[PDB]
Amino acid sequence: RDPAPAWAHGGG
Amino acid sequence: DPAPAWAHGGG
Amino acid sequence: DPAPAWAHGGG
Amino acid sequence: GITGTWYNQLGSTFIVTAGADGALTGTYESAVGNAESRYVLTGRYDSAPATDGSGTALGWTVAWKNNYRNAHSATTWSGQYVGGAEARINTQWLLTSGTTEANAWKSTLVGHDTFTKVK
Amino acid sequence: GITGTWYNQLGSTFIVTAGADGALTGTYESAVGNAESRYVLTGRYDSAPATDGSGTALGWTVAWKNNYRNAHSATTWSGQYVGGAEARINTQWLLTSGTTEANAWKSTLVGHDTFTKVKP
Amino acid sequence: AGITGTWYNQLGSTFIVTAGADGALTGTYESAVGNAESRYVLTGRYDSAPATDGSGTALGWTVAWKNNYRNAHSATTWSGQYVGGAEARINTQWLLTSGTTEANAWKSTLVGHDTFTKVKPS
Amino acid sequence: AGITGTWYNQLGSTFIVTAGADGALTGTYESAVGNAESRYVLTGRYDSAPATDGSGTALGWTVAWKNNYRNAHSATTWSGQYVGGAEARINTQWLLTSGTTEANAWKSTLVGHDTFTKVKP
Ligand code: NA
Ligand code: NA
Repeated sequence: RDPAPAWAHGGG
Repeated sequence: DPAPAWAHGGG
Repeated sequence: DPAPAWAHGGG
Repeated sequence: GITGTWYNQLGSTFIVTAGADGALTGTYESAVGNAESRYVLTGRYDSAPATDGSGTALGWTVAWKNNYRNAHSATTWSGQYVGGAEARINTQWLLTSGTTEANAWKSTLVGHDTFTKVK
Repeated sequence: GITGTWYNQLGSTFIVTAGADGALTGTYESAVGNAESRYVLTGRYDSAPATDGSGTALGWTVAWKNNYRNAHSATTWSGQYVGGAEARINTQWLLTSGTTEANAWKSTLVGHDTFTKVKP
Repeated sequence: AGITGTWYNQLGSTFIVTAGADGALTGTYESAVGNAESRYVLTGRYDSAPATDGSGTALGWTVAWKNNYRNAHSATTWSGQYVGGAEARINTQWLLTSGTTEANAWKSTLVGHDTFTKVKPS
Repeated sequence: AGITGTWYNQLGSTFIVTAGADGALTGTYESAVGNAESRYVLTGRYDSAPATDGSGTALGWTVAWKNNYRNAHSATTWSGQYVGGAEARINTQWLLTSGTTEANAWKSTLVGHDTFTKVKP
């Protein structure tokens, strides 16, 4: 689980 | 200052 | 500079 | 609960409308409140937050240009609103200056601030 | 320079307009391109920057709620636009989740990202 | 230097620190929050010859969150300054990084601010 | 642990560290030139028993910017993780705090990031 979309933060 | 000091309470 | 720039990836 | 006026400990005055679309819009100014000290802000907030006492996530930006001054910099505040009798907006901020590439390492200050509904 | 479509290295797609008044508006979405991954952004930029080679200061916010999903969180990006042959936006970000008071100490993540107009 | 002592942050964590003549910080940290129990080793550095113009004393320290009771696979650094006078205080910002996979690295680092005083606040 | 030795950022700024069985990081940080006036003491901590699930090794360190030649009245902390394998790296975020008066404390702390590798550029 993530606290926000990972793609948006340069990750995931 | 790089911006108004009043606008930035804690460092 | 507040510290050596080279140490922080800059300058 | 967000719409209205908020103050930091110095009495700097944050005037915001929280729209039904999730928008934050308003102005930020000094305790004196002269026009030269007033800047536009815009941001976003969670318009359907938890109902359990948790804070409401939000953020906003001020670019430090108005019709009188320009510092070539911008601050973003990231934080949460907590309501009730002693409502608060608790934030951390990043202040980035426009710099040359050689000075970019020292372009961004970090800090914090807390806003309340009374001075 | 700022107005356009920007990408991070994962292909996350930042479609922004820089208005005459200092406004940033637009959307941010995943490389998959689906509506459920698209979010509103708003921010501000210096509309009269220095012209000596310095970058243009700017910031924006996304709250992680759209018509489909809500993470109960918001990210702000603070940074500068660097013009030239390969224009770039370099940012630091803060991601705050709504929390109880007891968990507020661990509410905020920090990181960095860089954007260009070149689709990866 | 004024730094050696037992300090408490706003969450009730306990910071037991010694400042050495050479700029060393040593001691133990006990966190009131997070994946932590009992004491952890800390080390760091401080300015052993601060400015004489009223400025605070710059310092920083690290705790890796491993001891014999648990290992959170994480480390926190506090960066700040000591301010002497009537109500002595250490004001800090901190970064808590967890060991992660590359895919989760984006969410590896929490940030906050702690203020330490000699009083343990409610 | 894979940490002991010399690490370089993109400018070739150079730290030489020992990562002990005690969880200690001890060493020096200096410029690419490496003259004595550029060298500062580094002290920190790392996770000496990291997870075995493909996660990095958490660590952090501090440099106070005082040596025998200069004193900037400031200190930087780096918080990050060591990532082993074919191209080992230490990825960090940092906080640089200056000693300030109370009036200037709001602008005391810079934030940034840096990545270190074993290969001098
Ligand atoms: Na929530
Ligand atoms: Na430790």
